[PDB]
Amino acid sequence: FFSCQRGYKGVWRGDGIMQTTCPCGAQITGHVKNGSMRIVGPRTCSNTWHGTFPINAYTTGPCTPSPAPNYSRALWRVAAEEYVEVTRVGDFHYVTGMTTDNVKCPCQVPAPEFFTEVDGVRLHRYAPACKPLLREEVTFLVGLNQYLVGSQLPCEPEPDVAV
Amino acid sequence: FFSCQRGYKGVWRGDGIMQTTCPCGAQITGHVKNGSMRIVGPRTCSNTWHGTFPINAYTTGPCTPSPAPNYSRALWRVAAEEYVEVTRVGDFHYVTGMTTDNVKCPCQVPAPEFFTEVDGVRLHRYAPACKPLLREEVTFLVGLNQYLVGSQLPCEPEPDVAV
Ligand SMILES: [Zn+2]
Ligand SMILES: [Zn+2]
Repeated sequence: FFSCQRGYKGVWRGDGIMQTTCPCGAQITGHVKNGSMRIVGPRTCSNTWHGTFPINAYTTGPCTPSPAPNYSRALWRVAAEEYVEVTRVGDFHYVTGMTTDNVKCPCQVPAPEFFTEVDGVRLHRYAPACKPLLREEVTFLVGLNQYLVGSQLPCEPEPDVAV
Repeated sequence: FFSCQRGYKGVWRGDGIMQTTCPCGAQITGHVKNGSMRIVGPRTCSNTWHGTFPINAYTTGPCTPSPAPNYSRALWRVAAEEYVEVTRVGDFHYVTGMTTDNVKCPCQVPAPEFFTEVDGVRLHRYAPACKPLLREEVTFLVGLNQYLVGSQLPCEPEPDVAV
């Protein structure tokens, strides 16, 4: 079969029993109580050993992923098949990449749970493949304004010169 | 729907037609002439846009991946289902992680093609699931000698500090 999917491990919102299937074919069960998920799976799957849960189109359950705000990068789906990469520096966020040049984009990042992917871990059951990320000489649209790649999001207060 | 696997892109040894399948379901064909690969795949698969080839148990064909030596890290299968992580610094290699404590390991690294994984890109058609990498207070073996995780391979000239 295929290699195992890099699973998610962190706080979950709402309790219950989560179900999913890893690309290696293994079925993984996550019992969520008080925000913590206990993993049950085959010794054959990597997620079992890491105590992680691979979120797929195969994932089932009532609980929701609740990622920590201190990620490095995230994949943000700003259209049905288009993404933008969000790089985090301290309290600020910068659009460091885009699947297409001139993609429209919101002026504020959402909560981590709204990202399709965070530091390599998928969080959504629905995720279109991600075309190559364009990180230079391209721009994104926030309303009617244009911003060169690498620009922090428009509605974010600029970092003062305190160092 | 599963995420696309990160595919290999680089020199191959031996010419012929390579065939494989991405976890996303896409069939991918790689045409190799003079160690170079032309990719034929669906616009729906990430490997198609990157012009990469996902090596799996579903991989078929006469060619062998021929990775570059300037890699940073790599998974080295040193048992049926055990791994050691290799980090490279210049011309030196260090066992920077392991699947289970006290794994017997060779004294020097092989050509990159013998690594199950190189910088997150699978190279082997056969790759058991990799358990969490123990990177602290654990040791590995080389013949009859024990080494603390982090030490460079015994059969390599040990450089001076500050070098
Ligand atoms: Zn698995
Ligand atoms: Zn694919």
